Amino acid sequence: PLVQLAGIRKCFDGKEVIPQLDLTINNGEFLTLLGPSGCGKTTVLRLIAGLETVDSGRIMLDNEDITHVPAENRYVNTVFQSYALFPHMTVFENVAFGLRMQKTPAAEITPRVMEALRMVQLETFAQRKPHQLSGGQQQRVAIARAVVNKPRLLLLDQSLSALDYKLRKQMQNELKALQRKLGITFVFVTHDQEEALTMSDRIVVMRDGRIEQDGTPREIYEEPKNLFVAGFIGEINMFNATVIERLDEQRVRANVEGRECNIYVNFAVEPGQKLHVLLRPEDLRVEEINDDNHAEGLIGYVRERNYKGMTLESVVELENGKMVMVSEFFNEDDPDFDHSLDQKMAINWVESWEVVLA
Amino acid sequence: SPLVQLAGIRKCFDGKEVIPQLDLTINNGEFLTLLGPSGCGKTTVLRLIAGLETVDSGRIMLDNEDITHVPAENRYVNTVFQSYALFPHMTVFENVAFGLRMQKTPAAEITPRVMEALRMVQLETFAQRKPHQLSGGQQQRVAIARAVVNKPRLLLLDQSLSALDYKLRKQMQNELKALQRKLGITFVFVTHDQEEALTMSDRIVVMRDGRIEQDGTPREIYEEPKNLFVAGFIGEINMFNATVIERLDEQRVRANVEGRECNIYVNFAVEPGQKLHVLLRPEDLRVEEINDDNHAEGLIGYVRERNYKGMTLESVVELENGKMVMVSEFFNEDDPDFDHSLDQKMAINWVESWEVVLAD
Amino acid sequence: NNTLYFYNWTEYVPPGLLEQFTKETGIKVIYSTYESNETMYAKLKTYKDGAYDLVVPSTYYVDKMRKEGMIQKIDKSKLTNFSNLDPDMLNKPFDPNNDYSIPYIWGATAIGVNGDAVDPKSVTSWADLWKPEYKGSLLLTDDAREVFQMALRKLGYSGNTTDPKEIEAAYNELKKLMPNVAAFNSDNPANPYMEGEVNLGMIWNGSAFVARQAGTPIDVVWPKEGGIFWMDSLAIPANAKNKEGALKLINFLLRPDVAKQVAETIGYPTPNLAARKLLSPEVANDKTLYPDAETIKNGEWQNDVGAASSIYEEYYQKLKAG
Amino acid sequence: LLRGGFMTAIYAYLYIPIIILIVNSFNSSRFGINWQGFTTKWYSLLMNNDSLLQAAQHSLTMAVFSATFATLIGSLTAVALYRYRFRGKPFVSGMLFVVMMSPDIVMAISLLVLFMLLGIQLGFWSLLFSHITFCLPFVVVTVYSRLKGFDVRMLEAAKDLGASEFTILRKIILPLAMPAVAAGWVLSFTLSMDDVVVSSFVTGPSYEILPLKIYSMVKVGVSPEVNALATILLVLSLVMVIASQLIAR
Amino acid sequence: FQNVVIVTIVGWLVLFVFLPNLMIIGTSFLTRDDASFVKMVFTLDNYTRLLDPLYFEVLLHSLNMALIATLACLVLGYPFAWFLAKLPHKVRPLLLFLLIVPFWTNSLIRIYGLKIFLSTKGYLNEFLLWLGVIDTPIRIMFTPSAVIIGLVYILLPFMVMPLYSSIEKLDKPLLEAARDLGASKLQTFIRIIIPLTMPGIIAGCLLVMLPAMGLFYVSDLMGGAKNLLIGNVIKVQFLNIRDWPFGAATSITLTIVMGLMLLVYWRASRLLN
Repeated sequence: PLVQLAGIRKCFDGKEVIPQLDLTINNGEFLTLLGPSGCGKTTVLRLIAGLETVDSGRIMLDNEDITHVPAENRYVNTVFQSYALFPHMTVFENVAFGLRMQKTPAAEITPRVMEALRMVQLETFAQRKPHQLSGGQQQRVAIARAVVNKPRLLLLDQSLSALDYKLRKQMQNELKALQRKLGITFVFVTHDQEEALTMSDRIVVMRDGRIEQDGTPREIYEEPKNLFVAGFIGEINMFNATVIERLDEQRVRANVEGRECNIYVNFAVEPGQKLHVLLRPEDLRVEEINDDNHAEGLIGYVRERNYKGMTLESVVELENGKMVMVSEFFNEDDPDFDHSLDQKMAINWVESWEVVLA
Repeated sequence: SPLVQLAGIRKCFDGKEVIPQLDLTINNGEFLTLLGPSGCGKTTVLRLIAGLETVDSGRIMLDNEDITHVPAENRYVNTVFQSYALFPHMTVFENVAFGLRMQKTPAAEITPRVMEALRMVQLETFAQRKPHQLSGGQQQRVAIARAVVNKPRLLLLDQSLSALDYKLRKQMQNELKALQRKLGITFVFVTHDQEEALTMSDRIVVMRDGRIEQDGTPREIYEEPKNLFVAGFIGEINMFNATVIERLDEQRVRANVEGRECNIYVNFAVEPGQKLHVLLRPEDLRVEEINDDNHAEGLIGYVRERNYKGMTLESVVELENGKMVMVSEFFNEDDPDFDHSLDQKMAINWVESWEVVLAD
Repeated sequence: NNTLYFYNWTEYVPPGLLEQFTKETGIKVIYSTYESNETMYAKLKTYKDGAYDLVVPSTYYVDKMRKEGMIQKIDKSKLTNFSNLDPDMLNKPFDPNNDYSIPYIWGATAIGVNGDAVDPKSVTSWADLWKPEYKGSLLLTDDAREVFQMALRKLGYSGNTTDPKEIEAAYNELKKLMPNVAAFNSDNPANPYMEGEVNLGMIWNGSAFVARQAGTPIDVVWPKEGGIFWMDSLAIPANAKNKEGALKLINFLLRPDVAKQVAETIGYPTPNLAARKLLSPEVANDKTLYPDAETIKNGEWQNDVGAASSIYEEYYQKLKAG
Repeated sequence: LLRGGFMTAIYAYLYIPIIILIVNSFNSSRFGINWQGFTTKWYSLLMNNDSLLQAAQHSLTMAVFSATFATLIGSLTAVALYRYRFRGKPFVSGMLFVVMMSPDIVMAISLLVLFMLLGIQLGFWSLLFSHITFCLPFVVVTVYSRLKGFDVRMLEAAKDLGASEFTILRKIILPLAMPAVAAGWVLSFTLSMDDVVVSSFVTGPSYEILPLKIYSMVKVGVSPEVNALATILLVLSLVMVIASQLIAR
Repeated sequence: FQNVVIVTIVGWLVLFVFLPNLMIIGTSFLTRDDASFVKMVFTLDNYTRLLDPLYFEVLLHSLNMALIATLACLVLGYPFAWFLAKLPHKVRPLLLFLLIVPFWTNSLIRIYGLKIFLSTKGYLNEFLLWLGVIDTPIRIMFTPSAVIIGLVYILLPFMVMPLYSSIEKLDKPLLEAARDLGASKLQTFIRIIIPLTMPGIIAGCLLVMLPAMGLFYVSDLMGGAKNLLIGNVIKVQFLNIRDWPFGAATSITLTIVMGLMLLVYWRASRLLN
């Protein structure tokens, strides 16, 4: 363990933002905190960094208590959303600030700064003020400033949010490679789902100052734990179910949205219980019906279609009046296929690729 | 059916030529999107149509009436801006009714129209609440309502939905498509995003340095690229270099693509020894991982990254050449779950006749 | 029903006097103040042609101001109160027939001292001020003639001198007194005494009266080298609009009752013989306001110099900057 | 705290002489060094003082006129800068900054020589022009900084909706600017009240104003009518600040 | 209209601001005359008289008394504006407004009031007498100290307002970022806060030092004979002695300082943007 948190509380203007948190951070992992806007991720990041002081609890770093050490003495460095980047100093002095303030002997400042600038591909822009660089280069200067001091934990805070949609794809992989090459923990704060899924090795999902789920992306996307998590990342379809009778230990009989078929369930039920049915849009099969044979699935309709390039996404409406939003792929046996509007449809899923909740 | 016709527009600003020479036609009842890199002159075209700038040579036509020198006060065109351009001291009702008041509408007809315009956009109850008490989405909605109540012939939009978040943007895209279907008037939409261009458009124009590169349906621009820029702009493409050996039959040609020989499909006439460009998408590459010197048909490369997006799995595999190619494979088939290592050795193939070969 | 502009000295008109005049003739009067003769001179030449209606020059400029053409005839028939004035000070060489000025108020200037700090006997002559024991504490008046008719009477000369060798003898000797001056006051030379900052220096006798009618023992010790005497007169500038109004105000200040109400409050000796008698035993008796006939003839009056005016002034303005 | 002690001192330093000119207004000693009882004689003596009342009247009329015209011209200039963008804008901004960073004695002597060469008598008009001249920049800065906090795209949006160039002024720009137009009129009124350096140079005997009359009395230092005239103008100044806020909204 | 507004504003500035300064620089060179105040004859005699030790030690003493007032404003006003920017947002408009209310009382009377408050027999000597701290009074009139106190007392609000904007307009993240990297409260002040706020410091000295050499009534009421400011010299020349060319030649020591301090403002503003 690198950082242990024990019973943290923090209050702001009389309103609570962090009730209780116990969280452990290991050595050499890429951790991400994901949640809705303004849910106390920033406060936890600042407490680890040292820019705020706790009301109760304990923070430990390799078993040395750091609860009341000042911010300028910890070995944790932080990267900001707006790339702090003092405007009146060149890139070289911006990087060398930390070295100068820690009484580094003057013999080695130049090599260390140059190596740190090389880690991020900014060798040539060493004498250029931080207004004649572009956005990405400013991001890189901030990261290099953070890394040169050899910290034990890097905190990134909406690091890549202002950049366009191709530079973000490049820089996510760049950060992923840098983390492996260095060997120290990266804590990341984000509000986007795809970035959290693609860049991380472990996810902690937070809502209003409490931890909801904590695990690797496979676990959170495939086997959620409640309705907030299953619905925060990825689009999800919720179907209301009422149980009729049990068939065996793996299959159960129930009515869902007017049709009565069998749903796989793996917990104890009694007749009359209400259950929740969840399905991802990609795991849901669809087939047009023009003939009079209306069977094998719910009725539905189509109100909207969207050519995604790679995929095709439709919004359907059942007999009740609920949207299901199915997604489809382009295979060899079915290239170029398209829908019309108000085409009567037939919806069915793929036999045990669902999760059912209490 | 012709509605707007740009025939020979020329425009310069600060001694620089921004629109060299542009010929374009806009139909009635459709949904057109102008797409390109930042600062390729989409904004200037939109402004020239709207009336906030004047041309140097050429004529702009609206329903067989020349409007090249009618000010931005008598044209039947309305515009939606990017900062929402809201008057902060007036109420929502006054913001919407401004356009009516400037046209001398009888006092008895104002309120029902304003309430209808607020209703098409779901702001019935916020009629008497000033801005700065509204969220971002609601300011966008009020701007659209302010635009539409005058009954224009063409509603121009300028990067309208960029300041919002993800799910709300994804909702309001469908909202806009529904509105366009209801009203029956042409929508012109300027954007930098590729997915939002493919999702909701019915005709796409791609602009780079003032020239129209291509025009057509989204499937025509994603499946039939005309040059390298269009292929690499929307979506992701894999550029390959190939050299031609000889012909096989009326529809196949031998080639030396990245060091090995493989049958490719080239429709047009080919002579040995020329340079070809083979373009493939991460859509179409099929990859199999080879353990111990078995089934080594195809290119040989090594994996460097692995990115799980929940529905698919992208991996950048680097070839022996040193070339990075993007692979995208899905879980929707009966492969429940899989994952790669960081130095695993892979074989690359692709499905027949799904290539795109370009000359020069 | 017109109005007049009255341009006068600092502390002559007491509050209320001009309010009386209005309710008697219907004329409104606007009032301003001097601090010296050179300031009055410059004002009248910049804003020429009708800026003022009634100046109050000192007698030793009534001759100078005639030839430049800034004073005019005074019609002497409507001035029907002239007789009450003292005939003693009424025919002197500067204005023979009194067609140019009418005497207003005279006065004196001698050493002032504070009893609570300095003994009024330890200083008795002008020369005691040059002592090197009074560095940086001495109030001096701010008139070129007064400051110069003190070194001339110290070395021994006539205060009314027109010789470039005695005036230049004054400067060289009066420039050794500057290491002792702390202020140059000519608006109310009693305030630095009443505030507690200076305790020795030149003082006008009338101003020391006002500080003894309040709480402070300022004693006017006369110097052995003499005493500086002066007189002021009323005049009408050449280009004026209320010609009638200017006369009707001089005719009001020559009345006995008017001239004694002011004379008692300000303590400056009056040249009005008629009102010189109707007075209090503390105003019309004090040795420092109205002196004997032995002291008036031991000091020198301020007479005209002529065209050596500039030499006195030009040396003065270099003495200040030290 | 000692932090509050630092702020307590600076306010006491600035507020002690103000209290003295109020305490000594009701004092009876004509000099003001000590305390000698209570009286209301001085105010009544002021009420009959013709010269000082005329001087105060001239001060008020000049302040009103100068403030009004300066507000109008400066507000229009700020609208011109906010609405349009051209090449000379940084140059004009620098011109205004340099004018505002200018010594007052140099301005006084320069306006004296200018009015002497052309041949205009010193009096009412010269004082008016000088007051407008040194009041403009503050009006310009205030209105422009008020307007700079809003989107400029409103004006294009108004044009697209079918509005003339004059209707934009009445219905959009002017309502957004009134809270700063009023703050400029009051600020201009304040300066023209207590300006001493320029007035001492560029006015004559004809039109006399309060700084000059107070100067003489303060040097002579015998008349506490001055202290009483000061406390009236403070009350009259605090009612305009309050009245402006009600009218501006 | 469109161009009338721009034409009038540049017409006003050319006639009333910039052309008259060239008139003064031009008249610093003509000869004296008793009729038209000038006579069209070119001399350098006016400038040579300034280097006379008689009329040159006055400028040096007038400049020492203006710096010390200006350094006093920085030392006292910088902490005052820094503490005020650390208060609840609901009380700031109260304390700022209570700092501007003195101006509605005439400035010429507030100095006369301060003259009483520091006299030998006035208040603060009798009050501080009977509370046993001094044996004999404190005399601070007619001394260089008196004029400096009067200068600081009037011109202090002109230093707080420019400093207040440039402190309130700092980016908070910049201050937090230095704290992470290992910077104490002293190195944060020397190496970040001072350079970011330098254009606000130079602006203050412009509004304090230049008027401090033109306020002739602090010297009239409180200075005496040995303590003069330049503003007194020009008033004496232009209205009593009536030597306009020498009076104008004195004013140019005041335009030179305006130019040099403005240059530092343009150059120190570019370093930041």
